[PDB]
Amino acid sequence: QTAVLNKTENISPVLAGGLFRAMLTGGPYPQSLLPAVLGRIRAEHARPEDKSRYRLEVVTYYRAALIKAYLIRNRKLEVPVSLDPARTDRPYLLGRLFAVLEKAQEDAVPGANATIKDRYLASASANPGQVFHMLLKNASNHTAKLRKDPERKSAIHYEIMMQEIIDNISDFPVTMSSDEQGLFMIGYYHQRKALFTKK
Amino acid sequence: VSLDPARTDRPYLLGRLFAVLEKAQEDAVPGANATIKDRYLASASANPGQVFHMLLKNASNHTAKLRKDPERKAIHYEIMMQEIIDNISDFPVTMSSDEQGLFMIGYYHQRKALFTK
Amino acid sequence: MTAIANRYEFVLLFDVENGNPNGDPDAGNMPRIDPETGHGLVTDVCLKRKIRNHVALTKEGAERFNIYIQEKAILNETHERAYTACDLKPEPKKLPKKVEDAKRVTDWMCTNFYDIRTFGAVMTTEVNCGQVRGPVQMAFARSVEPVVPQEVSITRMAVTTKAEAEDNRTMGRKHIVPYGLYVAHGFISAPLAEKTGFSDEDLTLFWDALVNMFEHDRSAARGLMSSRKLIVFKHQNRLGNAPAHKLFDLVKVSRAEGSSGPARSFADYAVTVGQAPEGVEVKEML
Amino acid sequence: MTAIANRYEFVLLFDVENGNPNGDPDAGNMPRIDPETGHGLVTDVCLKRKIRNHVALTKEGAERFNIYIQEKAILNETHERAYTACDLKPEPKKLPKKVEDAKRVTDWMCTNFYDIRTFGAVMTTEVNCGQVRGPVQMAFARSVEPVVPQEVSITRMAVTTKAEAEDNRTMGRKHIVPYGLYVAHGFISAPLAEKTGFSDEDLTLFWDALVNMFEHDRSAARGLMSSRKLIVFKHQNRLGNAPAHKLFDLVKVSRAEGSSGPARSFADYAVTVGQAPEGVEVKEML
DNA sequence: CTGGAGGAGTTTTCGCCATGCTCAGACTGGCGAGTTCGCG
Repeated sequence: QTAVLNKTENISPVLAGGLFRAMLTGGPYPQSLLPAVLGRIRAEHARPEDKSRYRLEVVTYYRAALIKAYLIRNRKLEVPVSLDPARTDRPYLLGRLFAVLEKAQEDAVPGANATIKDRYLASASANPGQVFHMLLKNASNHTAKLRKDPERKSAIHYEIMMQEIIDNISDFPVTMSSDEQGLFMIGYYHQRKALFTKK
Repeated sequence: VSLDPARTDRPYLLGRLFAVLEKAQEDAVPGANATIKDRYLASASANPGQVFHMLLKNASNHTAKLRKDPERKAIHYEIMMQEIIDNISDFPVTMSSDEQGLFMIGYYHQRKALFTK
Repeated sequence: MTAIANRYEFVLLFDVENGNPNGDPDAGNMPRIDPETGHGLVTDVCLKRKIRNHVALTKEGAERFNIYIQEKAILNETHERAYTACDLKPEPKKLPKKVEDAKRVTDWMCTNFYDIRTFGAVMTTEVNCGQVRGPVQMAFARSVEPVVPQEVSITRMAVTTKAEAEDNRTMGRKHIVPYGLYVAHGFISAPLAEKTGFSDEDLTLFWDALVNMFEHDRSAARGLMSSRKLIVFKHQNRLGNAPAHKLFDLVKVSRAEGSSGPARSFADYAVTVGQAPEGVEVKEML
Repeated sequence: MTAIANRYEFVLLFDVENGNPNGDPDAGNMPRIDPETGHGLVTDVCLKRKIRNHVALTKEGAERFNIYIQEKAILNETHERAYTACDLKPEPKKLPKKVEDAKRVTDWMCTNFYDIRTFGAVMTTEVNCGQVRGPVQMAFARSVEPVVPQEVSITRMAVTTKAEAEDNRTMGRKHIVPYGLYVAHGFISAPLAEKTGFSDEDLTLFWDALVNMFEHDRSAARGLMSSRKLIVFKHQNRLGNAPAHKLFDLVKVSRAEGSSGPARSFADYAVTVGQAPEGVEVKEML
């Protein structure tokens, strides 16, 4: 999963040895793992031309599992196995918010080629304070369209989510560290699964 | 974290003021197709000095309808506006990105309070 | 290819009006900035591209001035030309394991292509021709003050595909900088020129390209951009006589008397140059 | 080659601006950092390479001033030369019996390789020639304040190798450090010098190399780097008169009282030097 | 003065392979109710 292209030829020997050693002995993982996965996450851009009509995900099951394991072992943090609505960590909260924004957009404009995930995933995780205002501003246009629908479809529900999540934040940070970006990714992954999971 | 009535950060106060104005308009003309949030949200956050002098006119125009009915819900808004503006000194001509983020945060904090019991 | 015999430093100034000097592919398309202070940034590769374009336009494929054509080219097909010209047969991933012919291909490349002779390149691909370092180098350009981008909304009369809106049909966006002034540094090394053969006439052509860079670069999003100043420091021997950072300090820029808040023209700033150490010659009429 | 007769220690400062001082082979090419605190790092191995390059450039292969670790050389061949010069046969992974002492070849190498004479080397390979420890040592450099690297994305309008899937574009990314300040420590010992003949002229050349190191190292990735300060402590006898850690404490770096926010130039810091004990003299003008 | 040898130090002979793919979606969700001061 960490190869440049998903092919065994590009696997770094250092990781090959270190992962096996740590697995057998229970020692700390190699320190280069987290940046290695983050690079692959931030570089990939799948497109609809792939055979599967729905576009490919980049935050896959395996990568999330790896990040969780790394954070638990080396950094001594705590991470739930599924969404926890009482976390209150700024990276986690931002990761949660991104998912609802994308969900609203993709409902407002079906079949778009370029979603916010295709244009803002990297910078938003790196420098939250520089991009988030634009995303919030566009969310207004996206939501208002649903409101005027005869059925009103969603509109109230998404705004309720946005209000409740935001209530625990005070300011947008200017910069974040690597582990903070890992928390951001985990938060995004959990929230995404929370949707699509009433029926 | 929740609405802090003592923060006194100018973008925060502006964000609160915008939410209260939107609430007043919604009360005045139910079911409007277009709302100030759609018309002005982009402009106000970037250049406050250009639009607020206009929003405040419609504010009074709306409150006039309510105060002219037996609907007494209608000096509450005027009291809130007096409280909020009491800390401002001047309107910025332009604002930075992080300041706009703080503006949005203040807006959302304010909005939630209005819908509590 | 007689090389130059001195060390050089130089400074360049330019500004923009109502345009986007360089967009950021990873954040919508905003101009590049420093996230911590709001100063603008421009990558050197942009300036290198502009210089290459100007040289190609002015020389038009003359002998020994091929630009290593980059637009839609395939590089290995160019390396194989060097291999065949020297009558060698390329190996799967290695230079010929015979020293004389190994450098002959590299010398051939260096002779024919101007941009290789000036900036260098990497050619260790499946067909191998070696590496080059390049006498000329440049650093990132940085603005003198924070900039405040503006975002403007646009509309359109038509749609591209089968959208069932049915009149007004679409909306767009732009980002522009009302005004800004930038500064750039650079260096030239004599020992490397002695290896690639970078010569004086090339230096003259380089000065000309720097002066006339933007004249041919008009575009819908660029706006108006132009150059304003150019200062050159020439050392008196093959190795410098002073540290560069001391030299760069002799140039100072600040607001004129009528600051009047926002700057909107080159007249709002003042530029001055100090006195150089005895071992260095300073010429600024360029 | 008369050896020095005192113990020395020194400190060095240098800057970086919009560049990558030392890339990490593993984490893509991110600059090295301490994961726990975010401070920057630079391996000592990096500097010795620069010193070697400067010596090679300035002396140009003068006799008794060759360098042992040369570009893409084969070491075992160099070892065999010593046996040829001293005129005795080598053995697989063994040294000659003391009838023709191995000291002959050891001296023959120490006498005419500067880098071996200064830093030492490991030479017990298939053709064995012994070991050396080197009278000059230096430790890792660290930045005074945490740094915040940032990443840049770029594009190229050409393709290399038959990307038939497209004739089309390609993209890459690069990393930089906005600004940073670093410190380094080093030592010199007399007893080890006496075993190799490290003399005074070598020491003067070493000081010069330290002072002028970076001026010849420009590249597309390093940006602008320069040296700022150099303080030398000299002991009055063959063995020191105070612990090292006490001396290094005499130099303190702190932010200028007026500066606020992130640092962006050397003017944001202040440097001060204390008073040394009786047995040591502090010389600084370097 | 020469021997025999016990111990310290160096040289020779030993025997001589292998580990193996994979593979896909979900959903559709309506917040609440409020009152301003007052002479010379």
